[PDB]
Amino acid sequence: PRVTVLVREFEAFDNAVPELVDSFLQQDPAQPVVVAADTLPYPPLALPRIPNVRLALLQPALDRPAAASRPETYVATEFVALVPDGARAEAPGLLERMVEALRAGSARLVAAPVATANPARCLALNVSLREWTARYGAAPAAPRCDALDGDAVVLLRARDLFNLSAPLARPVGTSLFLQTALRGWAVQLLDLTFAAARQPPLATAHARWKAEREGRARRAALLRALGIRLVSWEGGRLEWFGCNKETTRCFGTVVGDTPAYLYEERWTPPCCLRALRETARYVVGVLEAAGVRYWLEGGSLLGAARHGDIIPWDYDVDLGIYLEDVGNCEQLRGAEAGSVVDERGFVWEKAVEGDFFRVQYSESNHLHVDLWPFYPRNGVMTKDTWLDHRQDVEFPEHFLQPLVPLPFAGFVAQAPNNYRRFLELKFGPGVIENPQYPNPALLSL
Amino acid sequence: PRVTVLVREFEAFDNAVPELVDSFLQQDPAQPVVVAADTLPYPPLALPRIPNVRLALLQPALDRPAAASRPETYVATEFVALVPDGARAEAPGLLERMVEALRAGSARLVAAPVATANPARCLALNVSLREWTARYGAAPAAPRCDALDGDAVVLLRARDLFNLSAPLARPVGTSLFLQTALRGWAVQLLDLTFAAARQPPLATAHARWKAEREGRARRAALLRALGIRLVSWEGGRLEWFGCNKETTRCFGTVVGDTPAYLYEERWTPPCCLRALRETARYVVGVLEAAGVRYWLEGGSLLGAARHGDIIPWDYDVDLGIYLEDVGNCEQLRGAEAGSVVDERGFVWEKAGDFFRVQYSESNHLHVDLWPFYPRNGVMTKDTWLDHRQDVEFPEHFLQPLVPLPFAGFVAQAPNNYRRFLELKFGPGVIENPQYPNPALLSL
Amino acid sequence: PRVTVLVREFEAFDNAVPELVDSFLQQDPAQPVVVAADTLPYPPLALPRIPNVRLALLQPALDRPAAASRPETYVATEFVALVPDGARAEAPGLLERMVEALRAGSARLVAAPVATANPARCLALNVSLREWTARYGAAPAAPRCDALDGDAVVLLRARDLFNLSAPLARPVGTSLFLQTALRGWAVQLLDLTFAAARQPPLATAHARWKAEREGRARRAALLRALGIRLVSWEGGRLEWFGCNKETTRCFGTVVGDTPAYLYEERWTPPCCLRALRETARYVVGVLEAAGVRYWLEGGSLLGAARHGDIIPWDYDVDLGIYLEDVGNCEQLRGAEAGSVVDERGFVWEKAVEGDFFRVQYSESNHLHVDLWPFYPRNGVMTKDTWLDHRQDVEFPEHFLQPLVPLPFAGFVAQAPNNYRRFLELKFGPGVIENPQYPNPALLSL
Amino acid sequence: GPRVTVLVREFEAFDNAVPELVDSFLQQDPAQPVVVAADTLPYPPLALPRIPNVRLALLQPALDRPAAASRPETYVATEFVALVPDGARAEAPGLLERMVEALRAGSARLVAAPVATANPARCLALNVSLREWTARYGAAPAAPRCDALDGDAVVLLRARDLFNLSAPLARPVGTSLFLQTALRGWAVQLLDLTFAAARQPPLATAHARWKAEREGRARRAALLRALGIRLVSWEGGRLEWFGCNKETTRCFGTVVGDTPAYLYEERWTPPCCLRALRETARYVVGVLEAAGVRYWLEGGSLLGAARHGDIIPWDYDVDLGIYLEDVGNCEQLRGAEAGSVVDERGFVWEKAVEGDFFRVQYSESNHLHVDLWPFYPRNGVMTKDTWLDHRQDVEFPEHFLQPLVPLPFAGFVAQAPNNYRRFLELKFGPGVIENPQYPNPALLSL
Ligand SMILES: *[C@@H]1O[C@H](CO)[C@@H](O)[C@H](O)[C@H]1NC(C)=O
Ligand SMILES: *[C@@H]1O[C@H](CO)[C@@H](O)[C@H](O)[C@H]1NC(C)=O
Ligand SMILES: *[C@@H]1O[C@H](CO)[C@@H](O)[C@H](O)[C@H]1NC(C)=O
Ligand SMILES: *[C@@H]1O[C@H](CO)[C@@H](O)[C@H](O)[C@H]1NC(C)=O
Ligand SMILES: *[C@@H]1O[C@H](CO)[C@@H](O)[C@H](O)[C@H]1NC(C)=O
Ligand SMILES: *[C@@H]1O[C@H](CO)[C@@H](O)[C@H](O)[C@H]1NC(C)=O
Ligand SMILES: *[C@@H]1O[C@H](CO)[C@@H](O)[C@H](O)[C@H]1NC(C)=O
Ligand SMILES: *[C@@H]1O[C@H](CO)[C@@H](O)[C@H](O)[C@H]1NC(C)=O
Ligand SMILES: [Ba+2]
Ligand SMILES: [Ba+2]
Ligand SMILES: [Ba+2]
Ligand SMILES: [Ba+2]
Ligand SMILES: [Zn+2]
Ligand SMILES: [Zn+2]
Ligand SMILES: [Zn+2]
Ligand SMILES: [Zn+2]
Repeated sequence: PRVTVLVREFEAFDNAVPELVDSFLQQDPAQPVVVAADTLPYPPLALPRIPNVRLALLQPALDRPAAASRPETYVATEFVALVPDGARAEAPGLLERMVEALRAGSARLVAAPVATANPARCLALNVSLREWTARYGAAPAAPRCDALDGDAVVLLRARDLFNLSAPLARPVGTSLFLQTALRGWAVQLLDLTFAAARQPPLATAHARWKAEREGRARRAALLRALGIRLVSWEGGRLEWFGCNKETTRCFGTVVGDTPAYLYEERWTPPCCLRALRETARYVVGVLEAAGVRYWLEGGSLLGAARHGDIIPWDYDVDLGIYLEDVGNCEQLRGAEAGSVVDERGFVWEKAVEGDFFRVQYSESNHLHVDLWPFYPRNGVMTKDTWLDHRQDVEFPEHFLQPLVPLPFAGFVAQAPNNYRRFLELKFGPGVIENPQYPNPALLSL
Repeated sequence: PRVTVLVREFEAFDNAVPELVDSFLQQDPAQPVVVAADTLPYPPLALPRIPNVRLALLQPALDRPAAASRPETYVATEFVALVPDGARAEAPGLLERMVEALRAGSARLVAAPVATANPARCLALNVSLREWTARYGAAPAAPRCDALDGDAVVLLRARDLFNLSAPLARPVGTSLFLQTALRGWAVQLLDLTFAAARQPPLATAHARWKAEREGRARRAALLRALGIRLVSWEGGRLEWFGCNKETTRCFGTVVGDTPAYLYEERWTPPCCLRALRETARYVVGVLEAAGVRYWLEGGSLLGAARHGDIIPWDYDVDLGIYLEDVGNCEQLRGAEAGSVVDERGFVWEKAGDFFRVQYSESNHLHVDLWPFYPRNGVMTKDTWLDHRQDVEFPEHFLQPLVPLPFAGFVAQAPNNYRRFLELKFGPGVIENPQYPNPALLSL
Repeated sequence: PRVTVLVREFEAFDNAVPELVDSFLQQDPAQPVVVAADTLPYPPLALPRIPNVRLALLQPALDRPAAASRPETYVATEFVALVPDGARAEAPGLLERMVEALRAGSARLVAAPVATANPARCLALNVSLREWTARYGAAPAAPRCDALDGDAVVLLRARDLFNLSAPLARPVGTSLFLQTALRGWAVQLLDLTFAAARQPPLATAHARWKAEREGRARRAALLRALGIRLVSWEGGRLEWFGCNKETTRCFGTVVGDTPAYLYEERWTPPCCLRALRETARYVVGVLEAAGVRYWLEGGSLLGAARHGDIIPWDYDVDLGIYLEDVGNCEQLRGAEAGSVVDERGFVWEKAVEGDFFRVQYSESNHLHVDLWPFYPRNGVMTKDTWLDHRQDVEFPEHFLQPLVPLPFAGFVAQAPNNYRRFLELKFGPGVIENPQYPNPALLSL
Repeated sequence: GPRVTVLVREFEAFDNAVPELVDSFLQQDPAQPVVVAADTLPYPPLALPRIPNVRLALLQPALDRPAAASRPETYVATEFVALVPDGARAEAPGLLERMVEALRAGSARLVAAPVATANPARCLALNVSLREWTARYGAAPAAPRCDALDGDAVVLLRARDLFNLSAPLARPVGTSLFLQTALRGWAVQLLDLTFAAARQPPLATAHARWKAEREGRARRAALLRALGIRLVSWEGGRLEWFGCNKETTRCFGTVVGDTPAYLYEERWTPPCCLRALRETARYVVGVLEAAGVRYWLEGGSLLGAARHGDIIPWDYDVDLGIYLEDVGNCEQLRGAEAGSVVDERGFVWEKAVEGDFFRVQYSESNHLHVDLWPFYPRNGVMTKDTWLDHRQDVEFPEHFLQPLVPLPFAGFVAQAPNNYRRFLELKFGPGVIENPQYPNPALLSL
């Protein structure tokens, strides 16, 4: 015996795990079987009390050694077969068939759908940790996959499963293939099918609703724990798991111009980018309706010139405006006498710090558009207040007459004319073609 | 004679860990030092990036192997010293001395106070997983101790620390000694003192208020994760970490008359028992106020007779009442039309031919009320449960009723209640406690 | 007892280091392992990326602190085991047993062979820095050795290894025991054998050949860097690493008559002396066959009188000749017209400075014999030029009438009669019995 | 008690004024700590005063010395270290603590005083990019605050900062010190204090200077190679190269797993290697345009052109597509099928191992190359008979080549498929231009 059946995805209140376990022992009484749980499942499972059937409780406990919560402790065979609840062994010799498939193939995982209502389908999957995004889609090399959707027995070497960081994190159907796809591993969907339980679990609308609410709750906690802020299907059907109008932003107070996600070797969370685009769009719309001359500035102008979007590691949006136009905007003139929360939840405020305005996504989510007011004195756009940035600099007004439409972050914003020049004056030649982080620093990148 | 300094207790927003680490590096530039954190601390700690100083991130990650979060894999030496933030090495050799004490003494752990505003004090500590309770007190054999309260450098063998199930769970001061005391290990509180940092962390009242709040949240999550519902102290102070009026009870629906906690070799969570005793005292009060004749029944009577309280694995309270006084109680009158939530949050229902009073709308810990009526001097009812002890009984057992301490108050019980309990449960029931369904699980 | 495995001796292009590391991890998953290299090995070593296995790069780097290239900072354990490529921990607890022998014995190093085609041998070793010589032999008190030859696991305290000046210079088999034997330390060769790799490295004849080539290059660079000119073995076999006919001599131009090696508290390099003795022999043979009367002069005669050889810190060879005889010698005849390279590559020249001749070992190697022509005036040998040496004096011709045989540099040379009186006349009384450096006012014995 | 250790590292053994240097500092304070550092014992002898505060630090390994003997911090007991070049002399008393006081009261971690030689220190700007293997020098925008110095200066900094560098005394210190300090974001303040020149300066003849300069340039070239600086520039120009060229091998060995060695070193392609690829691309394009072979930028080269008009900074070759029916118009290509062909300009044209493609190597020794992939139109889809394990090696509609479009690339104008943006996304996926990635992300990520 070289395969250990391991059952992780089931619900204590309604399962067919005893039928599952029995079905395998009917084919081999010596079959190693591990049912894994965080706490002792209740009502009792009453699995057969034989040495090859073991219940693995994986949460830490005051009375148990460190090994007791490590799943590899309970597996002494070369391969592990992850079996979902609802499956049943009916035809004999099917785990051996799966081993021979995995031996002969080039994929580190092999899988056989279970004949449930939701049998496994083959999926493509890329994990971008820099972008906190998991991108799913149809599998162009089926039956060679990056991930599975639905019910399948998945077999792989124990050494591969248990060297992952979160081998049994729930839902397995999500956490396993996120880890295996990131490592460039593939799973081969075999033309073998496991039968379904004769008494399938969760066979009522109410039990299914309970299971799905808990399943979705575990998935949401799993993606947040692992830094997946966004799930997409074919670039759409977007599923968010980050910040929003009602939460704080994902990273909070930046020190040394280097936000926390850079030290995590990632870029700006996509929920944060989404909020910045929406605030930029809203603020631009407000200034255009009020008759405020604005133009993309600093990193926003640079990002618009390079790829027409926010630079993917940047953390705010900066606009220049004519200072004499400020009185035209109600939120702005309100923001010079104190903090203003407008009809749509955006907070307009004048950070007395550097003599500029700041518009935050909401009272709790402090992703902001900074507005830098400019006034001409002897033909140059210049303010008697600056900060320690190379690109906080005076510039001749002719860059602003006329202004130019430039795509930026989903809409068309205004830019200085000859913006390519303009950007080279402020950042240096070749800046559009040579990306950079905001402050190297005594470390990496 | 090699010892790794291991730092776990610090706040990312306000810490003195750079000074801590640099102070040890002053005594030995190659001192092995491990800073452990769940997530990457920000603002950056900006530790010296030298091979002997390492940052151990303990949470799972899509792009790291299982080993990357296992702390023993960062520690190669025989001994480890847990150093709290705010501490510092000044005089040389203090770790070597603590090693010397460990090898000469008999305690598996040695410790040295840090001269902060909360230097470590010695405490006794008794852990009862079966009762979800940890009990602290003053240490009779100090400086031999079960646990510590306050700041100390703790040194032990790495094989000892890392074979624990949760060696670095926060707060370490709570988590560590719960696990070591449960094993019968002692900590010896040595005479050595570590100096405090010169620029101590949490210097403003605002900052320590933040730290203590987040410290309190971590401790509550820790105790819930590891099955401590109650912390008690000599002197009577009680710290609750379980259910209450606004939560669910701690255990789900009971199958086979055998609750989930018994299969975990544990008894009723002490918070659930507290709720039951509170519901018992309230319902009794309402019934006496309304003039309803009640007596303790079933397991409540048994526990009252045996030790004047709820049987420690029991999960409800049972009272008999006279059929005919039901109408005297407003809540009971209403409970027959439908579910009544009275002014104190209790939920009166009828459903069975008995009444049920639940602690609250969310907490379904309940007192069951069993109405009986006399037929021929025999107390009877019209529907029956599949319980040996659910039977008719002579009414003279109610004529009269006797005062009996139960669950903190004086209840009413049948006269000759030991004979009463023997009639329903069988002989010797008081002296021979048994789980509710020994066919499934027996005590 | 905690022990860090430290791997230094391997080749990037062909090794069994992953197998080595893996085999120790199979006995303790948290085994601390340090792989040391001067540059990042490419192709990638692909060690398990786990915190207890670390790669230490011993190169300077602009973005790393001093500590990153100092290997002691990677070793936290009391003990360290140097393990060569091609070895494996197959038996549980071999390092522990090596640790116990170290504490029980008196040797600072303990060693275990590995069952390769060349398991470690026990050797004696004396190091003489002053003579630039390392002398190996059979070990008189085996299993206690000064040095090993072949593959072994070598265990010692980290404090002892990393207090050495060059703990990990390659080849470690040579470098380590030069340093430990010079310090009087012993290495006890235990009766413990580590296994060889299942796939040993260098399975082909081409890579086995390419490894020996880089090894010998590393070995020669090591001994030159450390000042070992000569390695000898019982059996007489000699390995040289200094002068030859085709290179320059080891030391540059001598100022103050005090060569650079003397200031380093060493004597003349053994290759330089060898060249001088072969040049003296050759020149004597030329002058004798030419019928040129010659005699041992200056420091050569003094050395001959003391012990029949060159003074061990001396840097040339001196012979006096009769001036009227130079025309008898073909090489001397051409030398007056210009530089002459003769049948054996020796270079005969008439010196710029003082009316004397000089014979260089070769065109590139300027170790030389100086020929001092004298002529008789009134029974007194004289010349028209004079050095600022006290022993550069006239002398009576009867000292040359006749000459006496005197062994020098492996052959029999002609010397003045009464050479004791001759030497004392030129150097002052007691010179034979009182060795002194050529310029005691700058550097004395 | 003195708080500065004078440290002398830049001098020549055959010709120096280090004895005069040491004596001048001892004349202001006879107890002044003075360290002279060398790899080997300097010969002729320096014959420094045999007092305990004057020490020779030999920084090479030795069979009879402890580890500490070759570490420079072993020789310094003071908080501060003054790096003093040969040719300086202390005549004004107390200058060393004016430098200590200036460094304490300022914000630069280094301060420096010029030495009044013929080459007095000038303030410089310096940007070090390890990823691009480049050191960019220029005029200092915020003088007297600098990133680097050129010329002779006493440089004072804390021992803890100097000796925590990886190569604190690597020669030339004028190069190695500031490459390390500028990489860390440290500044050096050129103070308004002057040190006097040696009364009898070293290297006073042309021949002595010529020997010193040849040795110095050899140490500088070895230093830059060891430290991974392939290119030095002054104001973007005056390029100075220390990498590969036409006569050497390329900088990185044979690539395995599509991931060259420089990626594992957390670096991008060496700039010498990129230069050779741009030269070979321009040459090969020039040859094919002259011979009448239709070509187009392909693969990573087309992708780099569309994004920023150059080779992608971590890419290792250039790929062009050609019409197979045009191969016969190029002499070098028709010879490539029969065997390897070195053309008159040193480029090597070969037909592939298997793969039915052509490879043009920069030179016989330097195997950076332009790969040429020929296709032909089956039913209007361009195809080849064999394929690669890469995602982007597929067929494509022929209309993407009727017409071809100009596109700037690598310093010249090359031909691209029309609508190259859509062409790129079909082969690589949507958004490829706006989202850059590495060749094998599962092994090594950007
Ligand atoms: C995943 O990434 C690959 C990159 O090779 C790309 O070709 C593929 O289309 C991507 N799939 C999704 C669904 O984004
Ligand atoms: C992780 O991989 C190593 C190498 O195969 C293996 O020996 C080890 O047992 C694996 N770990 C677990 C927990 O399975
Ligand atoms: C722990 O149990 C002992 C009896 O063994 C008891 O005396 C002690 O008081 C308990 N500990 C505490 C803190 O109550
Ligand atoms: C647990 O203890 C054993 C025996 O001392 C030891 O071998 C093992 O390494 C320990 N586990 C750790 C340190 O994680
Ligand atoms: C080493 O020196 C000892 C003592 O002088 C001597 O007895 C022995 O022969 C020497 N061994 C070798 C190999 O030269
Ligand atoms: C050198 O030995 C001493 C013991 O005297 C020890 O303290 C020190 O750590 C050692 N140095 C190194 C680099 O191991
Ligand atoms: C160095 O980098 C800065 C910041 O990008 C730039 O402004 C400056 O021009 C650069 N200087 C040189 C000489 O490259
Ligand atoms: C590096 O700096 C620390 C102070 O931060 C100092 O203790 C240490 O000695 C320094 N290292 C060296 C080699 O000078
Ligand atoms: Ba910006
Ligand atoms: Ba009960
Ligand atoms: Ba001589
Ligand atoms: Ba390419
Ligand atoms: Zn966000
Ligand atoms: Zn409770
Ligand atoms: Zn020699
Ligand atoms: Zn190159």
